[PDB]
Amino acid sequence: EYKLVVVGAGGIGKSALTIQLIQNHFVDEYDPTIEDSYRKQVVIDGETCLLDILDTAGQEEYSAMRDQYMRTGEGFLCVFAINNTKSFEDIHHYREQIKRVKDSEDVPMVLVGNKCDLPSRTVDTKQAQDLARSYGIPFIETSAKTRQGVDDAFYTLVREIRKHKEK
Ligand SMILES: Nc1nc2c(ncn2[C@@H]2O[C@H](COP(=O)(O)OP(=O)(O)O)[C@@H](O)[C@H]2O)c(=O)[nH]1
Repeated sequence: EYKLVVVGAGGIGKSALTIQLIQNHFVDEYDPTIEDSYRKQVVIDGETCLLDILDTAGQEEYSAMRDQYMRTGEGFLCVFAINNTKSFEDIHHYREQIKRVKDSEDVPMVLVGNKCDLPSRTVDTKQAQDLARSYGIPFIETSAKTRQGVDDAFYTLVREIRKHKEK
């Protein structure tokens, strides 16, 4: 199973994106070794995927689990909101923490600019493309409200993980 982690500042749509992905892609699978014989699973681009959201503020200011999410995750959606400059400024620290915890210079990641439906844009596409280029990763704009780009962001992350697992 591919282990995907959605990371970013609070209030940017991480939960909204993940819920929309599950809604579109969950299936009920027959498994007679499980108690009730059926389990829900998310399948993305033919791969069974596990999904987790990493917040560090709010209730998660009190959590002991940040580094554990980073060690377990195999690929990361690094999310900001296009109407939240601070959330964009927060990206670098998240990426640096992931790289430090995983002790790897090759961590599958996709940069995601959410809320692209909103007219109040303070982070330009070019700013985000430049950041993604520096990191060597894809950038995609999404809206959980209108659904634009949501599947594409996760499908792209799955391909990034697949390439990493190949070699
Ligand atoms: N306009 C708009 N609002 C969104 C979008 N995604 C999330 N929201 C709203 O942003 C707020 C925070 O979303 P949430 O999923 O709780 O963010 P989280 O803290 O990152 O998990 C909620 O009121 C959502 O309805 C989006 O793409 N567009």
